[PDB]
Amino acid sequence: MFEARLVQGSILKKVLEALKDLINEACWDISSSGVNLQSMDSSHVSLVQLTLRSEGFDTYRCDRNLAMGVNLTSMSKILKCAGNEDIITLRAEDNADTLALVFEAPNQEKVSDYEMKLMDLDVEQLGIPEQEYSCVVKMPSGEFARICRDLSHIGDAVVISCAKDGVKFSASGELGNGNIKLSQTSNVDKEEEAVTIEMNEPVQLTFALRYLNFFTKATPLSSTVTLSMSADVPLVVEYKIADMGHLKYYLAPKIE
Amino acid sequence: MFEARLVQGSILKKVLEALKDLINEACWDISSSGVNLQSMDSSHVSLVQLTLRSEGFDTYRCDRNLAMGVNLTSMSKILKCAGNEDIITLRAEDNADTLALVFEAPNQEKVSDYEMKLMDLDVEQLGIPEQEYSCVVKMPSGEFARICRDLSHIGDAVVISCAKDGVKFSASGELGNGNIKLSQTSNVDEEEAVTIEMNEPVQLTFALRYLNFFTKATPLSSTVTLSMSADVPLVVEYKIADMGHLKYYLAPKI
Amino acid sequence: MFEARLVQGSILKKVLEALKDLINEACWDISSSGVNLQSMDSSHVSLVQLTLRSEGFDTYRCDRNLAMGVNLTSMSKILKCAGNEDIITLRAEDNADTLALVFEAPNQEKVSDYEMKLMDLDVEQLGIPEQEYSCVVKMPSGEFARICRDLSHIGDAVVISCAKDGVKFSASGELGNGNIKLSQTSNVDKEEEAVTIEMNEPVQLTFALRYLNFFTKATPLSSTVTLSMSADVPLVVEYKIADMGHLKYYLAPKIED
Repeated sequence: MFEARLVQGSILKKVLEALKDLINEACWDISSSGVNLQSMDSSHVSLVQLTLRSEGFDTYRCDRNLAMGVNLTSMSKILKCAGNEDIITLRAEDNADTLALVFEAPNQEKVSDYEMKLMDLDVEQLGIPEQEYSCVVKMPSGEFARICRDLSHIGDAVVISCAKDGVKFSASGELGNGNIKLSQTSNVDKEEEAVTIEMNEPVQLTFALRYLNFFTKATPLSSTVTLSMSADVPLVVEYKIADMGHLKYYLAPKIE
Repeated sequence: MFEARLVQGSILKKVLEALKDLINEACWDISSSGVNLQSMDSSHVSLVQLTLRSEGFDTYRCDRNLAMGVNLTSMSKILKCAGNEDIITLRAEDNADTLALVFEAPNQEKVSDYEMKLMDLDVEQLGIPEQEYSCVVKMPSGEFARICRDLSHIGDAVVISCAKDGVKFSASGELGNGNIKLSQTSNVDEEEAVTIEMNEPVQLTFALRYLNFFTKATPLSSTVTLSMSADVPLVVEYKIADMGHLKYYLAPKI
Repeated sequence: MFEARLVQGSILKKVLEALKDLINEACWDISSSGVNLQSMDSSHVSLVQLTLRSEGFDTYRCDRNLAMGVNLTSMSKILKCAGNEDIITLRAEDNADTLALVFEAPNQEKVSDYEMKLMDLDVEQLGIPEQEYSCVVKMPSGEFARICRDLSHIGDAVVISCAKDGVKFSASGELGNGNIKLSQTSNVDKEEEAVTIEMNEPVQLTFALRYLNFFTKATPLSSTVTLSMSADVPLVVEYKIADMGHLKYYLAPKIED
C-alpha cells in the first residue's frame, strides 16, 4: 500500500497551504515513482502542477498506482494539527477510501492519528504542451512576492517585461501607475540573492494579479522563484521544493 | 472595608481573561480567608470556581464577609487599562456599589484610579461535592490547549480515555476522525513531564466548545490537572501562582 | 520643477500613516523653504499642520511655489509600496497633474517609480497665531498613547485638568469612571521619559477621545509629545520630527455649559 514517511512535515504543510486557496479539491496521483498533482483552478485560467519525487521521502513504498481525490481544504485543516517539526507518515491502504495521516513527534511522547475521508474525483490529466520560453528570470522569492503584493495595490493587471538589462513589472489603475524594474545582479554575494535573466528575445505580457498573489503563497517553500515565459504562452512560476521536487504554476495571459 | 493590595497585578487580568466569556456576571464572595467565585456558565452547563487566598495578595483587609456583585465584562474592560507590571489595589468600600480599583505604576508616578459600578446580584451558589477522582492527569497546559484546539477542527465532541500508561483524546466528524495519544513522560525532562494516576480505566465524551472555553486560562499555570471519575463532571484545575486555584467542572454528555 | 530626495525614507511613510485616517485629502504647499500642510478635518473639529523644512531633505529643489492637492489615502497606498530603507524622491513638474515618487532600494538594483495622480483642492490657509499657552506638558509619546487608548475604554470624552502639581486626565462612562493623574518627573538620567509640566493658570478642558486616538497615530514619529493648552483655545498636540520639522494637531474643546 501507499506508505510514505516525510521527516519534516513542514514541507507537506507548506505545499497544502500553497495549493489550498488556488484549487479546492485535487486528485493526488500516487505512483511508484513519486507523487503528482496536476489540476487547474475553478476558473480554468491557471494550472498548478506539483511533483514530489520518491527519493525525498525516508521510506516511500507504493506497489499499486493510486488516485486519491482529497479535498485540499480539509487536508490542510488536518495538516494544521501537525506540529512544525513532526515526522508525517501518509498511509493509504490498497483500497480503503481513507488516508491515514500520522503525525509523530520529534522523538517524544505524542503521536497523532487522523483518518481523512477521501472523495471520488473524476481524474483528468490535460496535456501540458512542452515549449521553449524566450525569457527566464530567476529571482529571490521574497522580491517577487513583494512585487506582486505591492503592484496589487495599484492595478489588477501586471505587465511583465523582459529586456536584457532587467525585467520590469508595470501596473496602472485609478490612483496612477507604477513600475518596478529589477536589474540582473553582477556580483552575486549569495546565489539566492541574485537575479539572473536568461533572455533570448525581449518579451512583454500582461497577467492578472489575483493569480500571481495565489502563486506567491508558496514562498516559504523555496527562496528562489523562476519566472519563465515567452510570447503567447502561459507564464510559469516555479518553486523548487528542496531535493524532493517542485511546484509549478501556469498562468494564461490577459486579453487586451 | 475590603482593601486588597496585590503586587503581581497582572495575575488578576489573566483571571478575568478566562471568565469574561463564560461568566457574564459573578458574585465575588469576599472574606478574611480571601476571595471566592462560584457560578455556572451563561447557559447553566458547566461550573467554574475560583479561590484566591488572602495570603496571596500583598496586603489584605476585610472587615466583614461581603458579596460584591460584579459584571465580569466591564471589570475585564477596566483591567485592560492596567499595565503589565502594575500594582492593583481593590479598595472596596463597606457597602457602596462602586468598586474602587487603583493601578499604581512602580515609581512611574502614573497613579490611576477606576470606580466600577457594581451589581446588586445576590444569587446563591450550590455546594460543590468533593470526591476522590481516580483519573489524575497532570499535563502541560500548552499541550492540552493544543490538543483541544486541534480536535476542534475535526468534530464537536471529544472522547477522552485513560490507561495505566497514557491518555487518548479522540474525535470524529465529516472530515474524518482524529486520535492523539499521549503517554506519561518516562523520566524524560519535572517541568513539562506528563503524569497519570489511574486505579481503573475511564472514558467519557465532552463538548469541545467548553473545553476550548476552559483552555483560555492557559497563561495562568503552565501545568493543568485533569480528573475524571466515570459518571462525575470532569474537573480541570489550573493552579495560580501560590495564590489559589481555578477549576472548571464539565458535565460529560450522554 | 520640485524635486526632493529624502534618504530617511521611513519618515514620509510614518507621516502619511499619521494623517491618512484623520485627513482624507490635503494640499501640500511646497516652497523653497520646505513643505507645509495645513488641513482641517472634514467635521471642522480638528486641524493638522505638518512642516518639513528644506534643510531636512537630503536634496531639495523648488523653483515656483507649488500647491498640490493629494488624496492622502492614495498617497498612503502608494507609500506602502516602499521598504523602510528606501530613499524616497518626490518630483513634480511646473504645474503637472501627477507626482512621481521614486523609491530606491539602498543596496540593490530595485528602483520603483510610482506616479500618483493629484486632485483639485481649493483650500484657504487658516490663520493660526503664535500663542503663549497656559499649560505645557511635555511627556513621552508612548505614555500619552497609552493614556488615551485606556480612557477610550471608559468613556468618549476626556477632561484634562492641568493643575499646579500635575496633569490629570479623566473620563466617565456607563461602566464607571476613571482618572489618570500624572505627576511631574524628577531630574533622573533618561531625558525622554521626564514629564515636564509648565503651567501658569490651572486650566480644565473637555476633548473628544476619537480625535485624540487619531492624534496618537503619530507616536513612531518622536518619543516626546507636547500638549499645549489654554482656556477656550484648541489643544495643541505637537510631535517633533527627527530634526526636519514638526506635526501639530489642534483639537477643539467640547461645548461647555
